[PDB]
Amino acid sequence: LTEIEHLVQSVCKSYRETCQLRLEDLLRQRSNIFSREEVTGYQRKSMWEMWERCAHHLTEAIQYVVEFAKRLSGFMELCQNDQIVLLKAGAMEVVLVRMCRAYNADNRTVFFEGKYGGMELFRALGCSELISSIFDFSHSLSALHFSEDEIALYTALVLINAHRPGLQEKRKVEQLQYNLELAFHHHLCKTHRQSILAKLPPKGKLRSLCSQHVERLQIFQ
Ligand SMILES: CNC(=O)[C@@H]1CCCN1S(=O)(=O)c1ccc(Cl)c(COc2cccc3c(-n4ccnc4)cc(C(F)(F)F)nc23)c1Cl
Repeated sequence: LTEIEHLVQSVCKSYRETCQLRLEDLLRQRSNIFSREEVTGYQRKSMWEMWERCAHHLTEAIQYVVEFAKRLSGFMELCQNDQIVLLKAGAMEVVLVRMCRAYNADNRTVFFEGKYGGMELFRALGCSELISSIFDFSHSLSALHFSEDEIALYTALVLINAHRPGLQEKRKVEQLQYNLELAFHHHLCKTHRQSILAKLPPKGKLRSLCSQHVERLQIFQ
């Protein structure tokens, strides 16, 4: 009881403290859309330049997720090895989930460098299939109309995953995961939102999208 509802409020607080982007700013900026000439500007950048600027933005978003982990009940009590394994496996997946907040399903645009643009803005990356899959993924997640509280609890579980290969204190991650699931399940049951569980994307889907070009990021500043 009591303890579960306390865990729920602690995870929702850690999340709100560690957002890269205030929801109210993303929503207010939805009318601020890149011009054709601004899009053409992005489409003529070199593949290298466009990967450099996307790598920089991904790194910045990852730092806010590392701060989420630091503030998450139980995380900083796991062994250093397991903290590193969970972040390395989970941090980019949490960025991908956080990005459905910055996605406008009404015109299929995403917040990027101060305005909203469609997937054709990212043409110079030369990975149009991946961009289209990230847009498709965000479209599907946007459709759950997550509360900030639901996003907090869901992203806590994306991170605290006792099946990540290379964990050394597997039983201690399982104990923290189990408490987070009881927290998530209790919140959804109480709000009558338990139908969203069957709509959450498979873990293999988050993996493949978030890791398809990991080796490449190393060569960007
Ligand atoms: C919304 N505001 C922001 O500042 C966002 C939050 C997250 C990143 N920034 S953003 O710059 O504006 C930004 C906003 C929208 C878009 Cl669609 C991109 C582009 O996305 C990606 C492009 C290329 C590769 C991506 C990739 N990846 C890396 C290695 N293998 C896969 C993973 C991811 C993902 F994070 F997992 F989704 N996105 C990727 C960026 Cl960068």
